[PDB]
Parts: sequence; C-alpha cells; structure tokens
Amino acid sequence: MVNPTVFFDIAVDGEPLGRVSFELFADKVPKTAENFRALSTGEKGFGYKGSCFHRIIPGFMCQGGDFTRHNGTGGKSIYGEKFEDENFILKHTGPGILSMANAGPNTNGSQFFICTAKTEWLDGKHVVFGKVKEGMNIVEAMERFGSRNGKTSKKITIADCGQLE
Amino acid sequence: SMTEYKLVVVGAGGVGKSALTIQLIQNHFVDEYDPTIEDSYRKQVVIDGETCLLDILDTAGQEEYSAMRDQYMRTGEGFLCVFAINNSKSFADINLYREQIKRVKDSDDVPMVLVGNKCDLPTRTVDTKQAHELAKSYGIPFIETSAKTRQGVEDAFYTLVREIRQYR
Ligand SMILES: CCn1c(-c2cc(N3CCN(C4CC4)CC3)cnc2[C@H](C)OC)c2c3cc(ccc31)-c1csc(n1)C[C@H](NC(=O)[C@H]1[C@@H]3COC[C@@H]31)C(=O)N1CCC[C@H](N1)C(=O)OCC(C)(C)C2
Ligand SMILES: Nc1nc2c(ncn2[C@@H]2O[C@H](COP(=O)(O)OP(=O)(O)NP(=O)(O)O)[C@@H](O)[C@H]2O)c(=O)[nH]1
Ligand SMILES: [Mg+2]
Repeated sequence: MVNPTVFFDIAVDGEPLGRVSFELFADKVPKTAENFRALSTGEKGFGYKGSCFHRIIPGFMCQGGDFTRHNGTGGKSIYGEKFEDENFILKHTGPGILSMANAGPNTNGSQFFICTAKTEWLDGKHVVFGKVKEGMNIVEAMERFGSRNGKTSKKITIADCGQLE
Repeated sequence: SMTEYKLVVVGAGGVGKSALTIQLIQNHFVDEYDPTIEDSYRKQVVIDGETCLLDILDTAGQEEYSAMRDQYMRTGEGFLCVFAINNSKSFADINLYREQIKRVKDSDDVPMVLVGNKCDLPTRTVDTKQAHELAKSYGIPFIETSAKTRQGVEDAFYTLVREIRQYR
C-alpha cells in the first residue's frame, strides 16, 4: 500500500502563513490514513477545509479537525461519528508526528494533532498515522499563537487542503 | 480592596467541574463535553454581606497527569472535590484527591468541600449516605449539586469561601 501525501494551507486571521504537507502511513494504518486523506480532499462533502487549530500548546502540539462544531468538541470520520483505534504500531517519537485526538478508546473522529516535540506518554493511547513531510517550520510558526492551556491568540485556519500524491 | 480567595475545582474526568464553574461564572449549562486542560475565572460576589473576589481554577480530570496537580494544590487556598452521583469510580477517586492535597500542603486542615454533582439525573450509583460519612470522616461539608439545574451551585462555592474564611 503506497502512503499518500496531503497538504494544509494555514492562515492566521485570514492571512496566508504557509503550507504543511503530511505523509499518511496507509502502509501501517490504512483505515486511519484514508479518513484523514478524504477529510483533506473534502471528497465526501465535508472535511478540514475552513476548520481551525483550536488548541496550540507550545513545546507539545497543535490540535485541530473539529469541522462540525468549530469549538474543540466536534468532528466526525468518513465512517460515522467515531471509529476504533486501528493499532498503536507507530509511536509519538518527536516533532512532526500526526496522531488522532480522542475521548478515550475507540473514539476516533476527525480531530488530530501535530506533535512539536516527543509526546511518548501518548503511545498506545492515540493512533499515530502520519508525519509532516514539508513545512515543519509552519507548524513551529503556529506555536507563535498558542498558550499554556492551548487557547489561540489569533484564529489559525486550514484555508485550503487537498492531496498532492 | 476586597479579599481574594483562590478556589480550585478538582475531581475525575467528566464529573462536571467545568459545568459547575461555568454555571457560577456565566449562568449557563455546557451540555457539550470539552475536557479541560486548565482554565481560570474571576468573579466578585457578596457572601454574608462581605464582597470578595473568587479566583477559580478549573483543573483537568485526566488520570495520566495526576503528578502535575501538585503545583496548583500548593497555590490553591480551598478545594471543591467533585464526584458525579452516577459514577462510583469518581467517588472512589475523591479519597485520592483528598490525600494528594493533604500530602502536598502537609496539613490535615485544608479548606475543602465535597460536591456530589449531576443530582438532576434519575439514577444514582453513589449512596448520599456514603458521601455524608466520607465528608464527616474528613471534617468538611458535603453539598449536592446539579450544574444542569443550578441546584446547590452557589451553595457549593460560597460554602467553600466560608470554610476558608473560618480557617483565616
Ligand atoms: C496536566 C496539564 N496537561 C498537560 C500537560 C502535561 C505536561 N507533562 C506531561 C508529560 N510529562 C512527561 C512524562 C514526563 C511532562 C509534563 C506538561 N504540561 C502540561 C500542560 C501544558 O500544563 C497545563 C497535558 C494535558 C492534557 C489534558 C489535560 C491536561 C493536561 C487533556 C484534556 S483532553 C486531552 N488531554 C486529550 C485530548 N482530547 C480531546 O481534545 C477530545 C475532546 C472531546 O472529544 C474530542 C476531543 C486529545 O485527544 N488530545 C490530543 C493529544 C494531546 C492532548 N489533546 C493535549 O491537549 O495534551 C496537552 C499536553 C500539553 C500534551 C498534555
Ligand atoms: N445531567 C447532568 N450532566 C452534567 C452535569 N454537569 C455536567 N454534566 C455533563 O457532563 C459532561 C462533562 O461535564 P464537564 O463539566 O465537562 O466535566 P469536567 O469534570 O469538567 N471534565 P474534565 O475533567 O475532562 O475537564 C458534559 O456533557 C456536561 O454537560 C450535571 O449536573 N447534570
Ligand atoms: Mg472540565
């Protein structure tokens, strides 16, 4: 199974910041990879375009993907409201890791997070399914607008998104 | 200037710490589940005819970070220890919070109120009698609340202020 590549064009208060691209590990977590791929293209008629990074905690991660409620509580998968933890083969090994947010076991939806450091205490709890390919400096720049509790000081949006490969 | 009180709301995930705090501060019920990282609120109130400024720390109920609680337990002046009446695990967790506060503050004598939340729900798994005894064992009040209906909310927080006032 070939790993696809998706991109986000990130905006700050409606101004372009830059592009982040992700390799999705379809070769290890195809179900989880395919959810994120399809939400990135919008091909199911919903997805990440126009949604925000609601939680940015410098030295840890950037969290987004609530495109249903836009308040950090919502989101949904292409398989329904929630899907099972596919596996925990991949670990939170350092900056750029892309992983599923959840509300405990088997509650994967659309919310995800991008690690800006190793978060090894999330190993076996959150499904890792990809990694930043290009634009790790844009993820670093997003930390400009975060805080200790994650509230953002500017609105950080996925102004556009899609598949590259 | 009016006296300030540093209140800290603690307890297991989902017991309604945030729903209680937001009922008090903003007078609405949060029906959605937005698990907390950490939030602070300020509100001036009059209790027993004395104006005071409540600084309220709404903490995370994530068991993974039980070690991260020490720093806010050192700075807090009074604690709302919250369980949900339909979550016997959250009631078991009260002991652990109480023992952690006592250990971190190195004192038997910390202002604290036991809060039994979600009393609007039709079914309870925790015996009001058990919560009464546990509070008696600790020497602290026990207040039943519903963040949904606002039942007991002001009573829970104001009772904690009175506990701090008596300690001072
Ligand atoms: C104790 C303080 N504190 C910390 C933390 C911890 C640490 N450490 C821990 C590890 N130690 C090392 C071993 C030595 C060092 C010190 C330091 N400083 C902090 C912060 C900055 O101090 C305020 C955290 C943290 C996390 C939570 C609550 C409190 C937390 C929390 C609440 S909800 C959740 N976590 C999971 C959440 N779920 C949802 O959002 C559900 C919403 C509803 O349904 C869909 C949607 C989710 O999936 N993610 C995606 C994954 C990252 C995760 N959020 C998140 O935000 O983690 C934040 C953070 C900073 C990584 C961890
Ligand atoms: N019926 C009912 N539901 C309540 C009550 N208080 C809170 N809830 C519900 O319980 C869920 C969790 O409430 P919340 O305040 O977020 O709990 P918490 O203790 O702050 N959670 P956390 O530790 O993750 O931050 C929400 O869906 C909320 O609406 C209550 O008194 N009655
Ligand atoms: Mg909360």
